[PDB]
Amino acid sequence: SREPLLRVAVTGGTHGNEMCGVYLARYWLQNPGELQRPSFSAMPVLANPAATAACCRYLDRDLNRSCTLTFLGSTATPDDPYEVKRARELNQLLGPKGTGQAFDFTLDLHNTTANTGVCLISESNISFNLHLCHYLQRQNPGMPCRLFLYEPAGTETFSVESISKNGICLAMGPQPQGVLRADLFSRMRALVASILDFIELFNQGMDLPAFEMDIYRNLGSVDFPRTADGDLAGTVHPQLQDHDFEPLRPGEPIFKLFSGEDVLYEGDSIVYPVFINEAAYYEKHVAFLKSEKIRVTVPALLRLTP
Amino acid sequence: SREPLLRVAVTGGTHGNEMCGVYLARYWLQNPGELQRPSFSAMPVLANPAATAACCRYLDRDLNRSCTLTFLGSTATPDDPYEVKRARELNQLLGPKGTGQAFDFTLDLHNTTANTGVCLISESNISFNLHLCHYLQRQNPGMPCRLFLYEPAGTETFSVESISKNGICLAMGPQPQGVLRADLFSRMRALVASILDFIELFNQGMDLPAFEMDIYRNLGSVDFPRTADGDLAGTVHPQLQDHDFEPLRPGEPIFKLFSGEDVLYEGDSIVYPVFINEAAYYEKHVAFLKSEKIRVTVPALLRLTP
Ligand SMILES: CC(=O)N[C@@H](CS[C@@H](Cl)CCl)C(=O)O
Ligand SMILES: CC(=O)N[C@@H](CS[C@@H](Cl)CCl)C(=O)O
Ligand SMILES: [Cl-]
Ligand SMILES: [Cl-]
Ligand SMILES: [Cl-]
Ligand SMILES: [Cl-]
Ligand SMILES: [Zn+2]
Ligand SMILES: [Zn+2]
Repeated sequence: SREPLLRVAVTGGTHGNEMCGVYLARYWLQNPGELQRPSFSAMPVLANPAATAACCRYLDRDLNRSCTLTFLGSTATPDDPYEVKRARELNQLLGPKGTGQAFDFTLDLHNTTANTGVCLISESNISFNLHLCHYLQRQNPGMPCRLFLYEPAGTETFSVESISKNGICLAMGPQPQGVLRADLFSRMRALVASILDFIELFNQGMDLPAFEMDIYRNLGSVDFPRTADGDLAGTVHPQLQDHDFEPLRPGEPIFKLFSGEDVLYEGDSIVYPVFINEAAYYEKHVAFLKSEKIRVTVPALLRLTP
Repeated sequence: SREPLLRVAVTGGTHGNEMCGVYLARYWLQNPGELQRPSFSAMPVLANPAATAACCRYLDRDLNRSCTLTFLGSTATPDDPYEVKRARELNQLLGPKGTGQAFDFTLDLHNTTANTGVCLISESNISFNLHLCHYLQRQNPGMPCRLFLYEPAGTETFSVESISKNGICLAMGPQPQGVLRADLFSRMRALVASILDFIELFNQGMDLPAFEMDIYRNLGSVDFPRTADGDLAGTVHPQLQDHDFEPLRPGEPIFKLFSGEDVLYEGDSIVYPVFINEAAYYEKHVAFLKSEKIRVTVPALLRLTP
């Protein structure tokens, strides 16, 4: 029988310069009304305080690559990276990751400089999460709302939502870092209201019929064309730029070198590039990500089994 | 009689995270060919080295607000801001500002997160500079190429181009910081080639007939709606966002508060907002800039007077 989700968090500011998250967090800390539902209330949290204030992605280490049980379970020192110190505080608050104490759910807000529009990033295929995406699609006709599935290859998970029993990132782009677009703030806000609505109904005992949907499963990344120096030698090609989620046949151009030469996609088959030309992924050696567009079957989530 | 411009510089990377400049600079340092013209060669320079590498705007102080004669003429200490140390090195190289030693001309490259497209920022109305903009307009039909006139209210000038006898910024947006768009890199590159072409002809003794053009003269800025805390209380309104250089009548909306309320433009007459929602201007308390669209007469620049 269905367990209601009662300890629910919404984290903004995991990256200090992704502004929808940041300003929603700050706002709700002052104005928690809109996070109240009948069966539960979602705790608003500003994930990376120091970064949010310096308005940069991270101080010492990406907070969202810092929540492995190794990191979390390690022994303090003087000069642990700030984000490691902070990760542990989030473990204290939302976890401990892996224990029965952890939150029921974390909704983690993000912005991107890629043209992804609305995208939910999920680290497993737990049906709850696909039912959720699907609820969002139904509530917003004609607005795309896509699911990026990024399972961990290893066993170690790294992200802030990985701390709670379940979780998911709401990613929205394009937006420059340090820039708050009114249209995106308000659309994030609405989608968050809707995600909370969803959880209300789930808790209320709502039947969620099995269904089918297309999703986007990570195949791994592609780095920028580089000089032996490890420097850029070109950038995302004009015909790829801004076309996240659209199909990339082999033989099509993906980069343009400074020397004027087109670079071409070499691969077995058609893929779906996602997070094309994200500011933050330059250092992570990632010009974009390769996904396969599959169609999965999502089991029903019922109050009672039949 | 006309003096040729012979010591000419192109600075990129004044802000470490504005990428067209940065990658053009790095490129030319390796590939100086395309900066050679018959009568002169332009020296490529990476303006802010430390910032360019940390990929941020500035380390201690905006390099482009750090070239006043006070700063330049001040006495070293241990803990002068890095950009002040660096400003002085640029004075050594391109100046000294105000002396007969200084460069003939500095072309200073910039990117913006506002939707300005191609914009030349000039700190005086020296006809050379308007003749230049005008040359750019003629060479690129249908592509807007606008002149933002930002005279110094005081006497003290602050920018990197202010060091050379004359100079001008080439600004192009929109682009997120830390993101290099291929279309913008290459269009900057072409426009730079063209600016050098211009100087070639000027040096060759070319007659530049008097003419008339519209320009955009600064009237000052408008800050974001703020909480008494000095925090944001809203952002650029959806109908203003992305509409740089287009007219703002009074009574039209300029902000949208988080509380849902439209803020309205209050002023004497129609203005032309420029650099709407630039990441970097959040701390400088500037949501956008007000300009008046005037039509000036530009004197001829002839080889011989008639
Ligand atoms: C560019 C950016 O800050 N977007 C987030 C997305 S969430 C993560 Cl669970 C998987 Cl990639 C990230 O890159 O960390
Ligand atoms: C946002 C940005 O980095 N653009 C430059 C423009 S040039 C300056 Cl001469 C007058 Cl505003 C600046 O703001 O410094
Ligand atoms: Cl993109
Ligand atoms: Cl559903
Ligand atoms: Cl804008
Ligand atoms: Cl002309
Ligand atoms: Zn993020
Ligand atoms: Zn700049």
